[PDB]
Amino acid sequence: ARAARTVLGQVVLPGEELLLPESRVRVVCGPGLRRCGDRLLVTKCGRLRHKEPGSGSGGGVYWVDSQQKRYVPVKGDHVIGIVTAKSGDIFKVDVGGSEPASLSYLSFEGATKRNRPNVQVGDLIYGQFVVANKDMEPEMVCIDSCGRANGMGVIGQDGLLFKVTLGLIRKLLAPDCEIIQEVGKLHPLEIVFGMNGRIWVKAKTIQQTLILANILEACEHMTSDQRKQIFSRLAES
Amino acid sequence: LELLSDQGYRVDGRRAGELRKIQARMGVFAQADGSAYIEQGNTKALAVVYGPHEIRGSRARALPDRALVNCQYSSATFSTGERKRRPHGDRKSCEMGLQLRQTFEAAILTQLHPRSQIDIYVQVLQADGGTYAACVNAATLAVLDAGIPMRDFVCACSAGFVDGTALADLSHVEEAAGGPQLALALLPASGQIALLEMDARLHEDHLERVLEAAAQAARDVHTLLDRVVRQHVREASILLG
Amino acid sequence: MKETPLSNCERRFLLRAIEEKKRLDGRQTYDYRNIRISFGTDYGCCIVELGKTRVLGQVSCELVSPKLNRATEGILFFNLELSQMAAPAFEPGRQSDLLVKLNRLMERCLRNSKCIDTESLCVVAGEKVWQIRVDLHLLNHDGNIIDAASIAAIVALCHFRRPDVSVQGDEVTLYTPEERDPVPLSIHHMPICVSFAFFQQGTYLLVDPNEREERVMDGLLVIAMNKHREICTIQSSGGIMLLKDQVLRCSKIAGVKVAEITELILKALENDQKVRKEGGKFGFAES
Amino acid sequence: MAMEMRLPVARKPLSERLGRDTKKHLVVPGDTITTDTGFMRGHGTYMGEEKLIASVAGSVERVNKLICVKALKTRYIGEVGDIVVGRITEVQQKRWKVETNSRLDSVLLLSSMNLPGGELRRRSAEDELAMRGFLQEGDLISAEVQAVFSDGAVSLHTRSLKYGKLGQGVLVQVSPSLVKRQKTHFHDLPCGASVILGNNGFIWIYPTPEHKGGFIANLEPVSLADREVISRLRNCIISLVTQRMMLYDTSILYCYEASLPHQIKDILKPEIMEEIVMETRQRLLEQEG
Amino acid sequence: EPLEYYRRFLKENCRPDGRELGEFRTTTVNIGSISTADGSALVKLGNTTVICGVKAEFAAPSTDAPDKGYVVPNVDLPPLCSSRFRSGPPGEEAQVASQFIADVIENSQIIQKEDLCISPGKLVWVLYCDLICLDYDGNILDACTFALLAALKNVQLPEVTINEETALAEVNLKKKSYLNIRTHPVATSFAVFDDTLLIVDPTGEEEHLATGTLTIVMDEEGKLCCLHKPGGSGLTGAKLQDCMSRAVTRHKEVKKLMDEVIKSM
Amino acid sequence: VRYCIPGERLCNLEEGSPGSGTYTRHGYIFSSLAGCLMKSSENGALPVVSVVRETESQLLPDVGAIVTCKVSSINSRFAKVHILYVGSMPLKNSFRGTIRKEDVRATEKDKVEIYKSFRPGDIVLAKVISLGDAQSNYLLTTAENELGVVVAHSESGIQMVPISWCEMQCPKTHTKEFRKVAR
Amino acid sequence: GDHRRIRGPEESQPPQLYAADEEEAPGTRDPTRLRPVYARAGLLSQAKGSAYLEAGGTKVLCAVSGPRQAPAALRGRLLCDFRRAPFAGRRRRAPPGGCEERELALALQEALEPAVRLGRYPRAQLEVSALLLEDGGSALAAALTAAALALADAGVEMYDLVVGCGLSLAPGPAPTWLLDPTRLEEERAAAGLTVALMPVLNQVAGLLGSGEGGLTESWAEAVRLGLEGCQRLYPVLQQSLVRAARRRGAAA
Amino acid sequence: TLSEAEKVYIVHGVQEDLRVDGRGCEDYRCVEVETDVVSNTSGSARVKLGHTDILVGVKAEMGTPKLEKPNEGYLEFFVDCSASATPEFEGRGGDDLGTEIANTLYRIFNNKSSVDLKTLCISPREHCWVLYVDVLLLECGGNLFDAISIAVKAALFNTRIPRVRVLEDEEGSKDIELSDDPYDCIRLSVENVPCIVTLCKIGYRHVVDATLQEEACSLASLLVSVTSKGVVTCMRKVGKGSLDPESIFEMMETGKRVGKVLHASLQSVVHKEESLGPKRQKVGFL
Repeated sequence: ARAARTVLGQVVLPGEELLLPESRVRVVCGPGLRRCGDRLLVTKCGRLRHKEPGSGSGGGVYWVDSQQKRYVPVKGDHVIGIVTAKSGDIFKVDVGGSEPASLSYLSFEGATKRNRPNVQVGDLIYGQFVVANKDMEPEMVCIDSCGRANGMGVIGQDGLLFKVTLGLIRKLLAPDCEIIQEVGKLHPLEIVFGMNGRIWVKAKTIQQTLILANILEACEHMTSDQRKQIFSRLAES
Repeated sequence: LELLSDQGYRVDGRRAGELRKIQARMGVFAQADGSAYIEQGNTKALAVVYGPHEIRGSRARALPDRALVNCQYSSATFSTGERKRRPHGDRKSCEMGLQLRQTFEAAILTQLHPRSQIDIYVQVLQADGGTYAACVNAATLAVLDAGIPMRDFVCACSAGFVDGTALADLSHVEEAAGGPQLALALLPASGQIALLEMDARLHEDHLERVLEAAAQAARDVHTLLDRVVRQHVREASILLG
Repeated sequence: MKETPLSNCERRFLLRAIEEKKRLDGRQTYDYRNIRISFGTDYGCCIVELGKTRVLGQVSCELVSPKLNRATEGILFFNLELSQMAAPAFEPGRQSDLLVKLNRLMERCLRNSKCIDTESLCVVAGEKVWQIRVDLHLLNHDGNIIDAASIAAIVALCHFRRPDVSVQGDEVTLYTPEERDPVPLSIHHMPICVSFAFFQQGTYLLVDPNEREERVMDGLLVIAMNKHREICTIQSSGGIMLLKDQVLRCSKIAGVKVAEITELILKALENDQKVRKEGGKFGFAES
Repeated sequence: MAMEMRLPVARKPLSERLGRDTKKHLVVPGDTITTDTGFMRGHGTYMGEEKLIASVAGSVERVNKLICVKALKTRYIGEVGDIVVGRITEVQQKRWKVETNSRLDSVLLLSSMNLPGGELRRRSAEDELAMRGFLQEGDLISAEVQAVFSDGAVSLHTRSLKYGKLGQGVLVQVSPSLVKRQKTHFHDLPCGASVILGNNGFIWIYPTPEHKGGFIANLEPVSLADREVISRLRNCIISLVTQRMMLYDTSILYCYEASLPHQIKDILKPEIMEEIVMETRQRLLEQEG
Repeated sequence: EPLEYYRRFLKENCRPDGRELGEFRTTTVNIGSISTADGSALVKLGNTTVICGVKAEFAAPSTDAPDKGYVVPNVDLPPLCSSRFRSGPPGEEAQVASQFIADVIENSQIIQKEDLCISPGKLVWVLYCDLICLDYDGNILDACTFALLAALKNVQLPEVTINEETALAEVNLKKKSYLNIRTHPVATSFAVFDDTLLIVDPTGEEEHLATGTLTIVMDEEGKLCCLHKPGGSGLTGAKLQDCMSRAVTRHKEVKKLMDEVIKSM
Repeated sequence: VRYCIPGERLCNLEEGSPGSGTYTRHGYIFSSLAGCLMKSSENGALPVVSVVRETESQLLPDVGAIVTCKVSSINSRFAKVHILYVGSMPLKNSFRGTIRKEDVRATEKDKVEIYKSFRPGDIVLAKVISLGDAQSNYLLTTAENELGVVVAHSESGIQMVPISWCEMQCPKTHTKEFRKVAR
Repeated sequence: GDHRRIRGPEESQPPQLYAADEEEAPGTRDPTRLRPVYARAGLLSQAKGSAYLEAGGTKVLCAVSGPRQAPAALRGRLLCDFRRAPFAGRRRRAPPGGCEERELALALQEALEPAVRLGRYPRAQLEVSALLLEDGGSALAAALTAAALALADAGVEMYDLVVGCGLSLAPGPAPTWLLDPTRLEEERAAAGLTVALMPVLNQVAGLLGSGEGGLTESWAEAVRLGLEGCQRLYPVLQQSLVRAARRRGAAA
Repeated sequence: TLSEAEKVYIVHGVQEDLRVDGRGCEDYRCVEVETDVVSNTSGSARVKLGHTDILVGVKAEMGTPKLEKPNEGYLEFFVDCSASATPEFEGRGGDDLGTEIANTLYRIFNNKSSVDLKTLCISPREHCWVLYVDVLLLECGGNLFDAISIAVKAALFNTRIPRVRVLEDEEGSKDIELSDDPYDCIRLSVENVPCIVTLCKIGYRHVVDATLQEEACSLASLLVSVTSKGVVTCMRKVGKGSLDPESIFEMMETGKRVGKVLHASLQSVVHKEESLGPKRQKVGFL
C-alpha cells in the first residue's frame, strides 16, 4: 500500500496493494496485477517490473515476471499446438490450457473447399489466438490478418519438441540473450519458440538436437563449467 | 507324498516330460458367435467369444484404427475345495484379464475389425493346476470357432523345477509345494512367446531348462489342439456338401 | 483431466534415436538414472527418487488374530497408491488396471519369494501375531515405478523396527520405544525388480524408461533378482513377441544391476545408522 | 399335458453315416499356403517373411491366381446386391441404425426408405419427424445392400415396393454360412406360406397374401392352417441347421414333406431331427445325382 | 436475482420469512415415539427435521482401554431429504456431520465410556446412535446434536450379570437404568455474508448464497466444545463474542424445552 | 368445487369428454391425479372435463412472447439461457433456451459477435420462436433495439449502466464493456 | 472396514439372544380386523411429493424426487429405494443391507409400474424413496401405500391407487388366516403373504408370499381376504389426499 | 426385444393354443438333466432346458451354526450370472439378477420342512454342516427359475455329506474323526424340495416355460413353488404389468398339476441314473 516506484525491482507477494502517483496519466495493469478501486492488487509472487513508452503521455506499464508452467489462452500470442481431433469443418488442437482450441479448415494460407490443407491428427502447429477469453473456448488461426502466413502453419517433422518454463521463453526471446546467440556459432539449427513453454528444434543430425534441447531446458541456471563443457561437446559433434 | 520318485515318476503316474490328456470340444453354446470347452486333466475351462460387434454406450472408446478386445475372467466358487466368494472384481481375476488381453491383442490380428468389440469370456469350473493355460487354449478354440482371424494357435502351458529336473504342466500338488512355476503362451509357427509369467525363487542357470521344457510342452499341446480342430473342420465341411 | 497427447514428431524422433542407440538425457541403454535414497525420522519411512520419479514408503505394525490355515506365521499387507500428484490421469478409481498389475507384481515378488521371515514375527501361536503392512505412495511419475516401488519397500522393510515384546505362557507384554529399544525385522535376501522396455516388436531394448519411452513402447519385461542370482519373478506385458536369448541377456543384465542397487541400499542404511549414532534424524545415499 | 426328462446321450462324431472323404484342402492358422511367384491374397490369410500364412479355419480356394479362404462360421460381410433382413436398433436424427449379423451397425439413410405409395417429391423436416412414427425401434426391414463403406459398415436401401417393412410373421436367426449364394431369396411356397432367406442368417417366414410395401399393418389373425405350416417350417429350418447342411427352397420343402407324419412338435427331438435330415439329404443327393 | 433480492430484506433488519436476524424458528421435539429402539428422538425446526435412533449392543473392547463402551454415530442424508443427494453411498456432508457429532461426543464428555463397561476386558456396551435427516431446509448440525442429546437422555438400559458356572452373562430386560449425562452441549449456527453480517439459523438458500458459515457448541458451565469454522470471509473476536452470547441464550432455551419434555412424560 | 382422486370415475362419454389429467375405460372416464376437476362448456353444450393440480397449474410461452433469461454458456455459434420470468410471472420450472448468432440484431449483419453482445452471468429478455421437439429447446431472438441485456455485472462485481447501443459502463470506475444493450 | 463411516467395533451382537425367557404370545383376536391407520400426504417440504403412514408400530415415509432427465423406448422409469432405518427391529443392521432391502424394492417397483402411467413421462426417471422408521408388522404393504400416496401427491399421473395388505398364518391346530398382524404374530408365524391391488378396476399389481406350509385353497382364501382388507382401507387414503389438496388450496 | 406385429402373431397363437414350436400352453420341452458333472464338489448337477444351460455345485462345509437355531445347519446360495449368458452382464450388471434369484431360493427354503436340517447337526452350538449351493448361468433362454430349481433338487439328491464324529476334550482341544468309507456317506431326503413353476400370462391365457420371445409379449408372471405332495411353499409375482384376481387361481391349479408331473419325471430319471452306475461315463460338455 505504498511506493509503487520503490518496489519496481523487489519481490512482491499476493495481497499487497500498491498505488501510483497522479490531472493524471493513463496506465495499464499488467498480467500479474489487478485493480482494486484506484490501487493495484498483486495476485502472483514476482520481481515487479515497470516500463514506459518512448513518449511522455503514455504514462507507464507494470507487471510481475512470474515463473510457472501452466499456460492460459491469451490473445495475440504465438503458440504451438497438437491437433487432437477433427470435427467436420474444424479440427481441435491442444495448447496446454483448460480446454482445446479450435481452428478452421480455411484459415491456413490459401485454402478453400476444393483446396483443403494437409493436417493429420498428431500434427503440430504454430498459430496465434484471435479470441482468447475466460468465458469462451479459444479459437486460433495460422494466418496473419492481411491474408498471408508469415511463418505460421504446420511446423514440419524431423525435430524434437520439448517443454520448458514460460519465464525461460520470455527471457530467451529477448534481444540480449547470450546462449541463443553463442549457439549460432557452433552448429546450425532452426527452432520454434512457443509462448506455452513448448519448444521445437531441428538440426542436421540427432546428437546435436539432443545436446541443444538439454542446453535449453537447463540454460536457466547453467554453470560456466557445464556451459563450456557442452560447448566443447557440440564442437566435437 | 512326493513329487519326483527316485525312479522318475510323479504322483499322478507320469514322467516329467509329458502331460495329461486334454479332452476338448468346439461348439458348446450356439446362442453365441464362438464357444469351446477343454479339460486339461481335472481342470475344466470354458470360453466364449462374442464376435466383432458394435460398441454401445460409446463413451468415446471405439478405437478407429483397430478393434477393442475385452476379455473377462472368472473362477467359480466351487472350483477349489475351499469355497471362496467374489470371483469377479478381485485383484487376481483382473490381472488374468490383463494377461489374456495383451495376449489376444497380439494374436487376434485386430487391424481388420476397427471400431468393434471382441468380447472374450472365460469361466473356470474346476481347478487342479494349470489354470491360466487351460483358459488361453479354450479361448483360442473359441476364437477359431468364431472365424475370427488370428496369426497362429496361441498355445500355453506351465513348467516347474524339482530335484534338478524340469516338470511340464504342473498340477495343484507341486503348485502348492511352492516350487518355481513358469507359465507361458507362445505362437508355435514362429517360436515367439506371447506371455511369460513366473513365480518363485530359483537360480538363473536353471532358467533355460524349464523354459525350453515349457516350450516343448506347448508344442505338444499344439499337436493335440490342432488334431481336434482339424477333425472339427473336416466334419463340418463334410456335413455342408 | 487427461494426459496431453503425443505428437508424431516426438514419436518418430524417439524411434530414430533408439535406432541410433541414443537416449535423451545422455545415458546409454544399460544404465539407470541417479537414484537417491533418503530417510525420514520415523523408523520405516523412505523416499526413493530415481531421476524425477519419487516414491514414498511407510511400514507399520499391528497385532491381530491370525488366519487358521497358518496359526504360526504372521501376515503381511502390501499396498501401492497412485497419488493424483503423480500425474493428472491418476484420478481415484479410474486407472485400475495399472494399480492391479503393480500390486499383484509387488505382492508376488516380495511375499512369495519369502524375502522376510513370517515365522520370526510370531507371538502367540493361534491367538495373536504380528501384522506388517507397507504403504507405497507415488508422488511424481516420470517413468519407472516397479523399480522405485520395490527399492522403497525394501529400504523400508530393512529400515524398520518393531516394539519389543515379552511373553510368558499367555501373558504378553508390549512396551514402548522409549522403555526398550525396538527390534528390527528378519530378512533373508533383498529382491528388487528391473524393468526392460522393448521397441519395434523386440529389436531394441532399453532400461529404466522415461514416460515418453513408456508411451512409444510396445512391451515391458520385469525381472526380479537378488545379489545371489535367484529369479524371484519375471513378467511380460504389452502384448509383445520376444524370444529366449532376449530373456537370457536381460537376466544377465539384471544380475549386475541388482548387485549395484543392493550395495547402494546397504551403504544408505549404514550411513543412517551412523548419523543417528551421532545426532541427526536423516540418511542419504546417491547413485 | 406331457412333460419328459431324459439324460444326455453322447454324440456320434466323424459323420461316418456319409462316408465322403472330401477332395478339399483344409487349413488352420500358421499353415503355409503354397509360396510361389506373386500369388495374390484374399480374405482369410496374410503374409510373413515371404510366406503366405493362413489366418482362419476352413478350406483354401485358388481362383486363377488369387488365394482366399472360405471359413465355416463368420459374420455377414457386406456385398453390393445381396438382399438382407434387419432388426432396427436406433433412430438417429438423420437415419436409422439397423442390426444385421455384421461386424458393425448397418445404416439405412432417411433418403433410402421408400415413401407411402409413390408420393416422391423430396425429403423435408416433416419426413425427418415421421422418421420415427413409421419405422419403430425394434421393427424389421427386408432390404438389399446399396454399398459398403471403407469403415466396414453397410448402407442399404429399398429398390422397390416388394421391399421395406415386414408384417407379423415369424423369424429365425441362423449362421450366414448356411444359405447358398443364389438368386430369388424371396420364395412363396405351395405349402401355404412364403419365406425370405437373407444373405445373412436372418430368415423370415410370413403367410402369403392374395392381392399382390409395409406402409400399413394388417394385424389380423392368421388361420390355424397357416400358422401350423409356419411353425413346422420354423422347426424344420432349426433341424436343418442343427445338422449343418445348406438351406434353400428344396431343402425346406423336403424337410417339410418329411415332417408330416411326425407331428408339429416332436420333430426337434434329436432322433427325429436326424432321421428327417438324413431322408432329405439322401433324396436331394440321389435325385440331383 | 436472488442475492440482490435478499440484501434488500437484510438492510431492512429482517428476512423474507419474518425472522429478526438473531432469532430461530419453531423448535419442537418428540421423545419415545419409537419402541423397536432403545432411545428415540424427533427434532424439527419449522421445516427442518431430524430423527435419532440409538440402539444398544454388546462388544469386546480394545486392548488400550478395556473399560470403554463405544458410542458410534452415523448421519444419513437420504435423497428424500433434498434432491441434492442421490441414492448410493454417503457423500461428503453426511461424513463431515458424522465426524462433527463424534468430535462433540468425545470432547463435551457428555457420557463416560467407563459407565458402559460390564466385565472389563470381556464385554462393554456399544451405543449405535443413527441420525437421519428428513428435510434439509438448513442448519442440520444443530438439529442433529439436539436430537442426539434428547434420545441419549431417553435411553434407559437393562441390567446384566455374570455367572461363573456358565461363564456367560444374562440380561434383565424387566429392570432397567437411565443413562447419566453430565454436559448438555447445544449447537448454534451462523452464516457470515460479505464482511460483517451474521445471521442465525440460516435456512437453505441463505447458506447457498453465503460467503461463510460457522457453528459453535456451548456447554452449560460457560464452556465450548467445538468452533466449526469452515472457510469464510473472515472474522474478528468482536464478531465472535456476540455469537457466543447468543449461543448461551440458545443453550438456555433448548435446555428448558428438553426439561419440560422429559418432565411431561 | 370438489377434489378428485386417481381412480374415481367422473362421467360417461355421453356427459363429457377428457381434456387433460384423465383417461377412459369402458363407457366411463376416470381421473388420473389428485386435484380439482372442472368441466368447461363450449357453445356446443358438450362438456370437456379436466383435472388440475393448481400448485403449478400451467404456463406456455408462445411465439410472440417477451421472456427474460440468464446467459449461462456461450459460443461463437450460440448462447444458451435459462427461463426465469415469462412476462412477469416467474416459473420455478426453469425452461432452457438458446440464442443464435445471426438472430441477435434487427440489422441481421453477420458482423455480430457474441462475446461483444452477451456474457455468461447476465440477464436478458428476448422473443421465443421455436418451441423445440426433443429437448424443448426454446430459440429466442433479439432482433429489436429494445431487447437484449438490461442488467450486467462488471469485470468482477459491479453493476453497469446501458450508455449506448453496444456500450456499457460501471459507475464507480470507468471501463467500456460491449454488449447488445437494450433500448 | 468401511472408510465412509465412523470406526466402530468389528462385530456386535444384541442382548436379547442372551436373554432367558419365553416371550409373551398374543393369543386371540378378531381375525378380520384392521389396525388404526394414520395416513397423511404432504408432510415433507423439500420434496415434490411425500407421504407418511402409521399403522400400529409401523411408521413409514415416502418421498418422490420428480422427473429428472435420464413409444416403448421413450417410456418413463421409476427407481425405488426401500430402506429400513437401522433403529427398527429387534436387531441392528448396517445401513447398506443387500439381502431383503433390494427384494422389497423390486416388489415396490413391480407393484407401482402398473398403476403409474409412464407414456406421459418419457425420457424421465422418478426417484421413489421409502423409509421404514419402525417395523411393527406388515411393512411392504405400508410402503406400497405410502409410495402411492407420495406419487398421487406429487401429481404424477395414474390409473388408480395402490393398496396393500399383509397376512399371516396361525400355527395352531386349526390354522386361520390372520389379517394385518404384528411383528410378534409375524415372527411366531408359519406362512406370510402380501397382496397389493388397484381397487377401482379390481386388479392385483404385485403380490408375494412364503410358507412353512400351506395349500392351494388356503392361499386362495388368504388372497381374497387381503383383497377385502385393501378395499376396506382405501377410503382413509382417499380422505388423506383430499385433505392435503384442501390445505394446498388454503396456502394459496 | 422384438416388434409389435410379431407380438400379435404370438398372442393370437396362444389364444389359438399353438406356438412357434407347435406346442400348447401346458407343455414344457425336453430338459436334459445330468448329475455328478463336477468332481471336487459334494454334489453337482446340470440342466439344459431348450437353450438355457445351468450348472450347480453343492459343497458341504463345516461351520458354526446360527445362534437362533443351533440344533441344525443351514443352506447358503450364491449365483454367478456369468456374462457368457448375454454380454449385457458384467462384474456389476449381473448382481441384480443374481440377488433376485438368490433371494427367491432362500424364500423357497425358509420352510423348515423341505430339507431336514436337524440331520445336519454334529454338536449343537459348537459345529454343524453348511450347504453352500453355487448356481452358475451359461445361457438365458427363458424358464430360468424352473431350471435353476430342478438343478438345486438334482444336486441335493446327488449330495453326499460325510459322517464326522466331533469329540470334545478338556483344555480346549477338539478332534474330528472321519469315516474312511466314501461309500458310507449320508444322503439328505428331497421328498419335499420343491420345483419352481413360472406361469406367464399372454392375452387371456396363461403359459408355462415362457420362452423369451413370449416373455416380451407378456405382462405378468406368477412364480409358484410346489412340492411333490401338492402344497405351495412360495407364491411370487413378477412383471411390469397388472394381474386379475381370478386368473391367479387358475395359475395356481396349473402350477400344482405341472409340479406333480415334473417331480414324478425327475424322480424316475434320477433313480434310473443312480441305478446305472459309472457305466454312464458322465458325458458332459463333450
